[PDB]
Parts: sequence; structure tokens; C-alpha cells
Amino acid sequence: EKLGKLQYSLDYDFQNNQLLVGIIQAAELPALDMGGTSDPYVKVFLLPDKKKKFETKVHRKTLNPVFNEQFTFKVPYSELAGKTLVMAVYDFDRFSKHDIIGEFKVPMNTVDFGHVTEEWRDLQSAEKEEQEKLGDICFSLRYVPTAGKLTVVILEAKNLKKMDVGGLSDPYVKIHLMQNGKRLKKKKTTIKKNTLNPYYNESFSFEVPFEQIQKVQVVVTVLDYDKIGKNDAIGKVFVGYNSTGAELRHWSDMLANPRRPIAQWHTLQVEEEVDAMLA
Amino acid sequence: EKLGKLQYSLDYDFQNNQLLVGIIQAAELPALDMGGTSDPYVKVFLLPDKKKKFETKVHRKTLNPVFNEQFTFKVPYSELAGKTLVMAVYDFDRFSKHDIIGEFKVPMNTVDFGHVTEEWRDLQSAEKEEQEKLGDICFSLRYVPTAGKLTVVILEAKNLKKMDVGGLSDPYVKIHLMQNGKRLKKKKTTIKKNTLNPYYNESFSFEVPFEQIQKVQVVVTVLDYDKIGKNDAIGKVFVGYNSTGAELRHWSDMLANPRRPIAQWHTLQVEEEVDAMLA
Ligand SMILES: [Cl-]
Ligand SMILES: [Cl-]
Ligand SMILES: [Cl-]
Ligand SMILES: [Cl-]
Ligand SMILES: [Cl-]
Ligand SMILES: [Cl-]
Ligand SMILES: [Cl-]
Ligand SMILES: [Cl-]
Repeated sequence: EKLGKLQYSLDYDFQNNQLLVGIIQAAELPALDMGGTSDPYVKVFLLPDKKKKFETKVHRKTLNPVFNEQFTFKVPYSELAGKTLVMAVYDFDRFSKHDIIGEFKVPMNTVDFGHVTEEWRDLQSAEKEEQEKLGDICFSLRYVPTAGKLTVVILEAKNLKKMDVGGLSDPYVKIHLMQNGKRLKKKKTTIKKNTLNPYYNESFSFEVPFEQIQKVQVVVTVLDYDKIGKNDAIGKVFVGYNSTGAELRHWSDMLANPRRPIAQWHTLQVEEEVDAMLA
Repeated sequence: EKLGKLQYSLDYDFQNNQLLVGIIQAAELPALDMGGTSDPYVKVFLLPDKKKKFETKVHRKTLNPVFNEQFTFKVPYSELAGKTLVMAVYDFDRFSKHDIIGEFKVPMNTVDFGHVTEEWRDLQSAEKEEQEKLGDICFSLRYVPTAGKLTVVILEAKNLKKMDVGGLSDPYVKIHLMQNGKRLKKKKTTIKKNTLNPYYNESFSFEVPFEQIQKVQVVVTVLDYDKIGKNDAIGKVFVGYNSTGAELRHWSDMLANPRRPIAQWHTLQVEEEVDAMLA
């Protein structure tokens, strides 16, 4: 099955005890018949912990993307056995999908370290990818340059994780406007009870002058409401400064289409790893 | 004449007394040079400076590039009159074609500040672009990941500026391997006398382990030899970390084609402005 090639680099840096993964480029990706081209990007992670995933920038309308991106996994050399590098090429669109054009796995036991690995390898078929299920959140972003008004509409969520024993969840979403690690504003949606697919369609606005929009970050977190007890977050995602892949594309599209609300689905990630990226 | 559209943003930031220029995207670029498409990028400068230009990343094989890039010009509001913003869309080539697809000028006197300008405007015809003439330098880059060997071959130069009264120049080139503002190595070619188009074809090597190649910078400077007196640089250019446009493409191509020498012509820039970018 012809799915194209991926050029990558692999190297263990004994100095800083970290694995270096390079996503150079992909070639000959399958040509769509329902679209024409693809908006490819690569997710990079190490099994068995599909918690931490990295993403390349999403490339527009192409079957031969050149990424030139580097990623890092802090792992002690003596803990490499049992781990597998996964490089999945996704086809972007504003949906929850997970359209895996193809992928390439590299079991650490097949790698000759102490020498730099850099090569092309054919992409293999794959429908589902090892993923931690927390659900998807859907929201729209709209920015009016002149007025300096940022509008975030929390539309809906689906397949949320079950936070209530012998039940579902009581999901609510809160937004955090941030700038340089500093919390500028907070917002919270109403609470929906007993559901994994809440529908909100609640709009919120912020005042972000054009001279700042380029430095802020909008953090969206979905949590479960618990009357008697702590409200545990089920997952989060953020867009704006330093965001990557799909999140960066969402933010960019917003800036490219002033005055228009761009809606898009995002895959929720574990609160801990998203916080490290906002760090 | 159909040359495509450019979407840009313009705004004066009275807070930091600087002009903000945004190059969002271009559409319908004419299907020309290099076959089916082009490798577009935009040079941005404020006339009558002409000496300081900025460049967007070069986008591969496309007639509808989305840049999402921001640039800054520190200019006092009271010194804006008499200045013109120039946004020229070039088509990338490894030769010294300096081919302009189209351009769009914005005289400051036509801008209504105190309000964000963001729009599309058709590109206009243009052959030559206001340029400070210093000449072009041609060199090749080759990198061997495993061996950690970086090879720079100074091939030749052309149209060098005349540094000798009632004569031409006595050009020589020196290379600076840098890392984090720190000078790691130096190299110098032989000296060619009385010429504006010297031919060198001199090769040099550096030891840059794979775990560092991603952080170094190769600075190439062309100077005029003067026996009795100071050797004045005619111009320079650099590639690697933080390099942009054509320079970044050269560096990337090197990394994408290990073990192969990638040759390319570069337009020399004034020593002062290049140093500010290496700052
Ligand atoms: Cl293509
Ligand atoms: Cl690309
Ligand atoms: Cl690279
Ligand atoms: Cl939907
Ligand atoms: Cl293994
Ligand atoms: Cl293969
Ligand atoms: Cl593009
Ligand atoms: Cl933008």
C-alpha cells in the first residue's frame, strides 16, 4: 500500500540524557480524490506513554511537506528498552477525526545508538493511534483588529471522560486569557449535568489591543463539577503564542480572517503536559 | 496585469514608537518560473532606508502562501512622512535571479494610523527593487551527520562594490563559525586582486557534532584587501540559527540532503544590519 515516505533523524544525546527526534520531511503522500491535496503534520511520541505528544506545524495544500523540525524526549539511556518511537502523519481539517495518512514506528531495540540515524522509510497503514481518551472540545475564535476584541465561543464537547462513579460527568468549561505566564482574565461556562457530550454555545469576549494579540494565549479547560468535593479537570488545550500544530493553525486562521468566527475541534490533553508547554 | 493578491496589516504602536507590518498571505500568484508553481517569499522594507530588509520564510511549491509573519520598524511617529512601505513578493531560486513576482507600495501619507489597517491589495509589476548594491557571494554547504563535519566551499562572487579609487577591488572572503554569539572558528580565503568577480572555489571544514549543528551560525563576509590601511568589508550574509528567507532555505536544504553539497548565491547585505540580526 502506497502511503508515501518520511525522512527522520534519531540520536541519543548522552550529554543531556535525552532522545533527539528530527522530522525532516515527507514525500509522495497519497493524493486525495475528495480534496486534491492534504494539510499534513506529524505527531511524535514514545510508547507506552501516549500522554506526551508533539506536533509539527501544519503544512498547507501539499503532498511533499518539508518540516525541518526537532523534538526532545528526556529519557535515561537505561530506560530506553521497551519504548517505541511513533511518527504519525495526520491530515488536518477542523474536525475531531484523526485522519492518519500513514505512520512509522521505531522500536528502540532496532536502533543503533552511538551513531546518528537519518533516513527515509515508507509510511505504514494505521487507523487508530495510541491515544489517551479525554474527549474533544469545540470552540470558535474571532478577532477584530481595529476594535481589539477577541471573542471565544465555547460550542460543545464530546466523548468526555467519565468523572462520576456509576455515571457520566457534570462538565463545564473555563477560559484563561494569559500573557507571558500571567493570568489576565477568567471566564466560566454554565454547568451541564450527567453527560459526556455537553452543548454550550456560550460566547465570551476579551479586550486585547492589536499590539498584544500576538503575545497572548487562550487556555481552554474542561472540568467536572462536583458539589461535595474537588472539581477535577478532565483535560485542556491552548492556542496562541507558542501553540503548535492544530492549535497554532486555529489561531493563525483567526488572524488571517479578521471579523470572522473560525470554529474548530480540538483533542483534549492531560492537564499536566499542557501546563509544561505553557511553562 | 494579473499578478495575485497580498494580505497585510499595518499599525503604528505609539507605545513603543515602532511601525508594525504584518505579512499574512498572498493568493493567486501567477503560475510561473520553476514549473507548476513557485517558492514565494516576501521582502519587507521601509524606503528610503533601502539598506535594511526583512524576509519571510520561503514557502515551497505554492501560489497561495500563508505566512502569518510580523515585522517591526522603529521609527518616530514624527519621522514617518517621506517613508514608503515596500512589500515585494520574490520567487526563490539558487541562482542570482532576484526575480520579483509582484509588489505593493504603501506611502505613509496614504495611511490612516490610529486604526489598524488590514487588507488585500493586488500586486503590481516591478522588475528591479530598490537595492543597495554590494554584490553577490556564492558558496556551498555540506553536512555529514554521523561524522559531524560541516563543509563550506566559497565558490565565487560577482558585481562586488568598488573599494579601490580609480580601480576595482582586491576581494577576499572569511568565514566565522559561531554559536550563541560566541566565535568558535575562523577561516580566510586567498586574496584575488583587481576584480569585482573573483573566483575562489576554496573549501573549509569544521567539526560540529550532530547535537550542535542546530545551534551554530556560519557568517560569510567579503572584504577588500588593502596593504597600506584598513581592510573594509564590502558586505556579509549568514546562515543557520535565526537566519531567515533565502539564507534559512540554504541551511535547511543542507540539512535535508545529508552528504550532499548544496550551492547557492546570496545577496550581500551591509555589515551593520546583519550584525544586528546576529545580536
Ligand atoms: Cl505537492
Ligand atoms: Cl512544505
Ligand atoms: Cl532539519
Ligand atoms: Cl461538528
Ligand atoms: Cl525496545
Ligand atoms: Cl522502508
Ligand atoms: Cl503555505
Ligand atoms: Cl498572522
